Amino acid sequence: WIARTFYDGPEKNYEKTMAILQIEAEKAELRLKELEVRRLMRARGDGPWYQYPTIDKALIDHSPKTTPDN
Amino acid sequence: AGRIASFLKNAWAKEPVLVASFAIGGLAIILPSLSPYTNYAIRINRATPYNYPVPLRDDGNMPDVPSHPQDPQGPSLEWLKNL
Ligand SMILES: CCCCCCCCCCCCCCCCC[C@@H](O)O[C@H](CO[C@H](O)CCCCCCCCCCCCCCC)COP(=O)(O)OCC[N+](C)(C)C
Ligand SMILES: CCCCCCCC/C=C\CCCCCCCC(=O)O[C@H](COC(=O)CCCCCCC/C=C/CCCCCCCC)COP(=O)(O)OCCN
Repeated sequence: WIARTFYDGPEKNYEKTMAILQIEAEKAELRLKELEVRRLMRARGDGPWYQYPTIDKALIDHSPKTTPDN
Repeated sequence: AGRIASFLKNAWAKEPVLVASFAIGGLAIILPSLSPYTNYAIRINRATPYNYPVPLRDDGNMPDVPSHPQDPQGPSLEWLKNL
């Protein structure tokens, strides 16, 4: 009676644990991957991250400048 | 109406210098936006050649660009002579 009215079967807890373990394992591997990706982008600068501004080339004036040699 | 004229008349007495200064400053602020010769001053400034006019390499597609200074096309300064 106690088992019937207060508790559930073992399969429920077993499969809930399986799902929880999957979630945590993927989170751990994602954390490692993100750390490595951040390190690579900060070192190489070719990624979307750690992009530091440079001078906009639309500011340059391309006209004759009173002297032939610029 | 009456109050403003009374104020201006009271200022023109015992304070004529301030009245004159404010009138002259307001005229300086207002008149240039109404004068027709301000655009003439702008045109005169744009017509003063400080730099060498660098020629364009011709490609056969500029009817409006002269080949010689004597050629009719190009900006003219007859209006400036007229002034
Ligand atoms: C001879 C008898 C021998 C056995 C004695 C049994 C004693 C029972 C009282 C002790 C209870 C222990 C604590 C249990 C708390 C948790 C129970 C909880 O899990 O059950 C919930 C229900 O909780 C109960 O309603 C709590 C009962 C609280 C009262 C206990 C008895 C004493 C109450 C005294 C009140 C006095 C008031 C003043 C009177 C004047 C519903 O659970 P649920 O999450 O759906 O479960 C899903 C699985 N299902 C679907 C199979 C169920
Ligand atoms: C919007 C244009 C502005 C630019 C033009 C002005 C350039 C320079 C003028 C401004 C300089 C600063 C002015 C500071 C004003 C001080 C006023 C003041 O408090 O002094 C009064 C003196 O004068 C006054 O009463 C206050 C101002 C009264 C009104 C003055 C003229 C207001 C506008 C008049 C002209 C309006 C527009 C022109 C129309 C003219 C008519 C054709 C008190 O005298 P005290 O020295 O303190 O002596 C105390 C003991 N008696």
